Amino acid sequence: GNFKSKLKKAMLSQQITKSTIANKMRLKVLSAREQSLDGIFEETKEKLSGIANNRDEYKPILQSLIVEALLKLLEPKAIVKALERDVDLIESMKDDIMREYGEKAQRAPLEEIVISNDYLNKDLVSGGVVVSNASDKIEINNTLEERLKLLSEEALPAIRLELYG
Amino acid sequence: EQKNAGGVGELEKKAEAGVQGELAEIKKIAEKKKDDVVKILIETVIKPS
Amino acid sequence: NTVSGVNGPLVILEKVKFPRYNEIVNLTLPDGTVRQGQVLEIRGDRAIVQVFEGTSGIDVKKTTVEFTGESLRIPVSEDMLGRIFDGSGRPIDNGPKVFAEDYLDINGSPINPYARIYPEEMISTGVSAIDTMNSIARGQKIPIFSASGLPHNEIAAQICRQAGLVRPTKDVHDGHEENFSIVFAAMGVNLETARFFKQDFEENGSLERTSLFLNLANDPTIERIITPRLALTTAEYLAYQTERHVLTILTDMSSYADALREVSAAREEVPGRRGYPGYMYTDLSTIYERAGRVEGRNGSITQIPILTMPNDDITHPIPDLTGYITEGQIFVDRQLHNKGIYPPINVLPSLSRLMKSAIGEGMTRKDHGDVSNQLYAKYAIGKDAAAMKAVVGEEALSIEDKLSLEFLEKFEKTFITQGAYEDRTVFESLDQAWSLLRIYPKEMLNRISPKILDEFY
Amino acid sequence: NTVSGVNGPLVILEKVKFPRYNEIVNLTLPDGTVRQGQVLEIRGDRAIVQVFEGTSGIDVKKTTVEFTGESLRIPVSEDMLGRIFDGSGRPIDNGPKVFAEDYLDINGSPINPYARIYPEEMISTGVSAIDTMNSIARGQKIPIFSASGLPHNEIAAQICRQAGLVRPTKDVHDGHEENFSIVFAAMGVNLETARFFKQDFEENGSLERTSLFLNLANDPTIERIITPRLALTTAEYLAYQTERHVLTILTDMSSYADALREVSAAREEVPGRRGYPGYMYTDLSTIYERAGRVEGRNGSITQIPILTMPNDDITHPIPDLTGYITEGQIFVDRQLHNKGIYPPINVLPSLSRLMKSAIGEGMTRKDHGDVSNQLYAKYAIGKDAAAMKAVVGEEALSIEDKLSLEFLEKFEKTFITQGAYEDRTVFESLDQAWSLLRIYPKEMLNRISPKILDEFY
Amino acid sequence: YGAIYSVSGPVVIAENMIGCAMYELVKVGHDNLVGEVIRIDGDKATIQVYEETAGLTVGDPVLRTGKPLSVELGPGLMETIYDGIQRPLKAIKEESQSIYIPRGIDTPALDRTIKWQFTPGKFQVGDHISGGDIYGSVFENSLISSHKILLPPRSRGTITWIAPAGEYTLDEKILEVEFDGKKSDFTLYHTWPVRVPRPVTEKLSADYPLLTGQRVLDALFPCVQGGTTCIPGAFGCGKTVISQSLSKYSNSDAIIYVGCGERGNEMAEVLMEFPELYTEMSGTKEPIMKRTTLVANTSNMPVAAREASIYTGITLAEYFRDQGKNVSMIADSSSRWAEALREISGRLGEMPADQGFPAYLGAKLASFYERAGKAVALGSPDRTGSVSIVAAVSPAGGDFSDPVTTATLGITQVFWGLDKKLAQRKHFPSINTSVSYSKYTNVLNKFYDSNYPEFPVLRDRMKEILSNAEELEQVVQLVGKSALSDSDKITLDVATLIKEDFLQQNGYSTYDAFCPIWKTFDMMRAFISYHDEAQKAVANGANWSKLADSTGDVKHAVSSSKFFEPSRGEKEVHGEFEKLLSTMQERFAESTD
Repeated sequence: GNFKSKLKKAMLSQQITKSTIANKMRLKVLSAREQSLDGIFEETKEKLSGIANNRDEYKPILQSLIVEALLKLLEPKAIVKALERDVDLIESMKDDIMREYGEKAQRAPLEEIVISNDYLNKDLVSGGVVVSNASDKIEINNTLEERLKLLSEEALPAIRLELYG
Repeated sequence: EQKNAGGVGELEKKAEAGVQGELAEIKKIAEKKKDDVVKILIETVIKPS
Repeated sequence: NTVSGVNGPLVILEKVKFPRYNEIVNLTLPDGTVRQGQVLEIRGDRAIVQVFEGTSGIDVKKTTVEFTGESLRIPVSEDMLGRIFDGSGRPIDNGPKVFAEDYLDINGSPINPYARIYPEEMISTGVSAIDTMNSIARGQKIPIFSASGLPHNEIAAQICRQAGLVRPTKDVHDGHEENFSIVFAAMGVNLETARFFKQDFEENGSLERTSLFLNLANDPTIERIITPRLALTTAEYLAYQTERHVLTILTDMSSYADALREVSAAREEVPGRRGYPGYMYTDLSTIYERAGRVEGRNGSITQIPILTMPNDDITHPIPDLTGYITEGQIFVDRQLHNKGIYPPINVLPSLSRLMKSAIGEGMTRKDHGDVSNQLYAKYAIGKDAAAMKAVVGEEALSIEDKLSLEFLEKFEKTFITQGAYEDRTVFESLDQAWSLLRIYPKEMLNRISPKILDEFY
Repeated sequence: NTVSGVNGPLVILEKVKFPRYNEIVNLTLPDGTVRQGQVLEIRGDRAIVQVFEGTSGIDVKKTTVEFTGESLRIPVSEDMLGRIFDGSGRPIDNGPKVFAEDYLDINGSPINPYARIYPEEMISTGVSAIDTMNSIARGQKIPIFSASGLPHNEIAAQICRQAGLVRPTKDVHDGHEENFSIVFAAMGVNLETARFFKQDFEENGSLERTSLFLNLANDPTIERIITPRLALTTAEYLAYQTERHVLTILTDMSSYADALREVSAAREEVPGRRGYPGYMYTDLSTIYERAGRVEGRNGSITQIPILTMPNDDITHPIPDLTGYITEGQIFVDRQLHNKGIYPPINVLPSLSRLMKSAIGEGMTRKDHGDVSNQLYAKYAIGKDAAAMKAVVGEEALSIEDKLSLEFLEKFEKTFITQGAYEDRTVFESLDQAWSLLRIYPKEMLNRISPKILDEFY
Repeated sequence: YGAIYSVSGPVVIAENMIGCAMYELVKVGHDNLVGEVIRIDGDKATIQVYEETAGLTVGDPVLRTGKPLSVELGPGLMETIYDGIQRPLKAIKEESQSIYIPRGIDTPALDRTIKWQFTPGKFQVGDHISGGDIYGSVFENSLISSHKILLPPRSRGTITWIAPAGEYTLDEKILEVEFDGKKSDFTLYHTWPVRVPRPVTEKLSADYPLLTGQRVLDALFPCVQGGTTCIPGAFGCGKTVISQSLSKYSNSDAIIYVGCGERGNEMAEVLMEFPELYTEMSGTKEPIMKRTTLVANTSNMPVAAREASIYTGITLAEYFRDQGKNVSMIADSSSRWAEALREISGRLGEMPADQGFPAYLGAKLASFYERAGKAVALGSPDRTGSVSIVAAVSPAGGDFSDPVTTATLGITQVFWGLDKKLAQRKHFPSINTSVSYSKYTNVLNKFYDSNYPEFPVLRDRMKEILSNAEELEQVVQLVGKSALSDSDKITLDVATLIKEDFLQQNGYSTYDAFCPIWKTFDMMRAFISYHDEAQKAVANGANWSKLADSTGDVKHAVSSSKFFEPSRGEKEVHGEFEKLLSTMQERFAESTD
């Protein structure tokens, strides 16, 4: 009787190990699959800051990040919070934005872009801007990390089809 | 039980040998398509989505 | 925008009108914690959200809202077995990550392709009372009706574990040719329960066999409703894309129904019969519609939902509704459990109306269905006689009644009594069943066709 | 300003925020009628008043308001004893009022000092059947559960009148030395019933010892729910300040519960089962908070409420919830009333929760518990014996049944049947017990210690 | 800060309330009454105020406390009587000349007069310390483990200031923690909102029992720490007794007693009795009360405190579980906690579900059960502690078919059926083998078999014997006992000894209601050896009358088994049982031949 229970018991300990080997492999694989994806993602936001820090190349990109957000915004005044290096770039293209918005809306032209005295971090944001409401209720985070991360949701199956398909 | 005292040695040997080759190819195939995906990611970002 | 107010699981947002129905939003708490919810109602310049996670701590202008701008879809992959997930669209257990190759909707029609051809392949549980009296098919839906004095978890696990050993014996017979996958989802049950289940699956085989979704009772009702939906996406992908038979064990189904009940109480929605929603029919349906053979016709999703009845009544709204929808009924009895029968399944009201779809004949006998009907009929008479034995005594009961009282006792104690790991093949069960029939004479077995009785006795 | 409108007894006045909660306001009509109200609710730019005086004939443009500046409190004095009042504390004795030594809050009381030393000492009522079987301790909540096939009110006069005359019989045992007062509240009483109580207390010489509040079944509901609140406060002032035992008799609890159903839908809230509020409980609890021994540990507020069910309906929320707070109940039989046994109370479904610990000493015996057991068991067998006799005959009846047959008639005609001015303490009850029991042999009396028995058989 | 818009009943709405959370503790008026915001519509916050909102005009100020309503967890819990939201009743007795707390009187949750001796841990400044790690301890008990002070859960950092050994007040700071500037100061207690479960390293299933010290609990179906259990109600003529006895006889490290919404006679009895009674393991300093921390609510206390009652108790239990202790949460009754929900719903205007009880009921019970259980305690060297919930569920419709009972039994894995007729005759406890079950049986029986008892053999056999006895008793009524064999008569004879000794125990004597878990196993051993031998001997040629005269002395001993002392040399091996076994074997040769 009690033989049969010690006979099962050792065959149970046998399959707890077959199972733990099998789990350490999916764990090594999964965390390796992610380590690679987080080094692809890493290189892209390093490459992007180098693009952002040459101002003249960042200039049409930024124009477009704003126009995009503004059409989801749908207010005549947007408050833009920026880095201390991009406030100078926004300033030198406010008219172009309000033009460019007008041509891509049928709502009304944008009245004003507000350069605020509060700014985004530089040790927490690499570059990019937060375009916000008139009273700062809802914001379209068109920062480099946030865009890269949301983009990650949709990048992941694409990257999976070309890499393992 | 001896298949379970010697099975703790085997707890890592068969776990390691099981993906010894696969972790070398995952890291290999990444370094190729790294650059190729990074251009796509950059592109999606500097395109208004 | 920002939270206007909060009334229970409903959250009042003052916002702007661009959001779409069930578009994800993330609530940013002043703690800097983000929790997810989806808009249940949208109106002009405002929303009502139900938040999955939490239901308290939600502020006003110190809190903020951010839009995801994707209505909820579940990230489905086919590498999901062995991998630990949490009932929330991601693991909060720190288990192996989900990945996505498709994101599929839980609305109840993503691309849904189901039965234009009914189940014909038999799938066995290794348990005679299940298999012989009711039968289980490659699309069959069978509710386990359980109680507050039965141990629901022990039977749930029992059916699943023994159906994994039988199912490859059936693969060799050519009842199957495709994989078996288990999808186990536990939603809002105790810690004690959750732990137990995982331990059971390991002993029998492994946990590589099954995929686990774990949801804790302390997590809200809103979480609980999404938990089976996550199971459905898992199963539909596996059947569709990789022609696998998927077996879903959905525990506890009653847990899910109480949740529905809570979002009509703390809503202004007027409920129907016995305080259970009026739109309760639709909520339950969503789970049950997404069943049957999946396109290619080598894939399938087969369902065994697990219901625990709280009052143990058959006038309670949950058991009744479920029964009309499902292809079979399996009733598990407290009185058998007490007596020392394991499994303690009473077949007195266990019935399938889609009995033909349920049985097999190309990997099971043709005689299987004929014997089962006779058995059920003879069990029932044996129960009518049992009540009469208590009343009348043996002081007026007839010659015929006496055979039926013996049959009842032999039937409980041999057929329904099986070891904890003892699995019976469907063919062996017939032999057992034939032993049960064999004590009655050829004039009592008169209802059955002459051909079958002279052939096999 | 003016009265904005009236809907029901609810008066909507257009005023800023000027009255505090529960502040009395005086609605001045110019037609020789001044009316008072209490703000029931205060809201922004409006207040909802229910008037103490009338309910209809209010102007919506000619009314003017004055603020009293005093929230509702009861003027409590002790020269209140020996006087008849109405439901708002105004005298119907006629002649100048008694006024206050204090104004004490009625709302839940401004100091609440009630028991965390459980009830000790015995309280007698004056009836053997209540005292021995259903013993009441100082500050213990035991109600009388009654029905509509009985005059519930008569039986209530009887307990009140005969209570606190027991206290001098106890002074001779030297169990008491403290002054006893009695507080009486009549709710929803008829004129004729009302006068009956006043005249009975007057005979006994108990009128001087009691204050009576009458709220008639024709006066506002708000006035009627206030009636017990005023009574619970008088009893408390006497318990605390002057270290007295006060017994408060609250009849009729159904009138009070009914009144609450009228104000349920008066309010903008939604009721519970059978139309009776789900917050009926909250209200009842307010009564009960004032109940128990006061801190000082020689004064108490003892409470006997009378609740009438329609036909012993336990489907009704009222006995099921009220019965939970309280510690036992006294059930009255219609079957005994019909026979013509009066009082017609049956002691067998009746209970006192803690009965060996609901007595004291020097005013009880320690033999109290032993006799309660004997009395009970023989009366029950006797109930069985009556039914038995009818089937079997007398020419086949058992010798034990004969003793039980006699016991049934003597327990009813000695212990239960007694006069309208008879008075009883535990010693008197106890002598009558032994004469019923004497008839049984000692070997049938075995729930009793051999010590006690050899002395009192 | 806010201004009162309306007071409609005890519900008060206030405008101009921004950054108002949805569990936010607020103080209403000039008086500072306790309230909490259930709901928010717009600018206006809807508050349930638990204290009388009499004298409160519209326009009084509403002051946020700036944080949810929390409970304090730290030194000086034991030997204190509390409210449902933890407010010392004892402290009101000193000040106010009141038992209860009257409106406009609030006080802090822990006393600040009392000072406790703080001892540092194994961490010093400059060490990184993590959530739940043992930072220090306070010792103020000698009978049980005391209050070991943890770093607050979900809090990490490097310790700037660790106060050295000495006496500090509960109020006073003893820690500053460096985590993004000064993280805050912390004190000897920690605050935790009670409608949030406390974390632990991980939760496990239960497997580990402890001394219950009531024979019937262990014997009929074992009592486990980290369990879920239903006990029937009786409304203080049966309920009170079993509760008082479970607190006294169980030598679990702590016991947390919660009275959800009781008569007030029961609350009064538990407080006076605890210092008065003696420990069953030795020690004075108010014996049982020193191990006890009490939350005691009568139905008269505010309704939010009645609803809150179990939540605060459960947080308390959970706090001690991280110290590594075994706790009994004895909660009485859930039907009374449920009654509060019903009341609070009608006041809000919430629409409930069946029998007037809301729908928040079934999910709140499920959430509640899971907080209780066994877990490996949080803190760096790790210990094991447990939280075992035994919750009474009384009549709430006059039946047990009402929503509260039916919901709980389902989540619950254990039911113990008190018997009314025996209870009215004052045998406590007297559990019926017919209605009762434990689904914990299997795992536990294996646990005791490991430890040293023959427990699986004896427990299973105990049940079968009694079940069998009802069925044989019927054959005696209708056919007659004389036509039945000696074997059957014996089956009944043995069942009567099992019934008399275990089941009919009297919790009014300690040589009849206190015996250790081993002692209880030794008695049961004794009866089983006799059953087998008695059936063996009648088969080899003996009769019922013959058998009875022959067994004699061993039969008399087994009858007298309960009267014996908890020790005889040890309280784990009772020498008188071990030698009894020999006298039985010697007796069986004689009797049979």
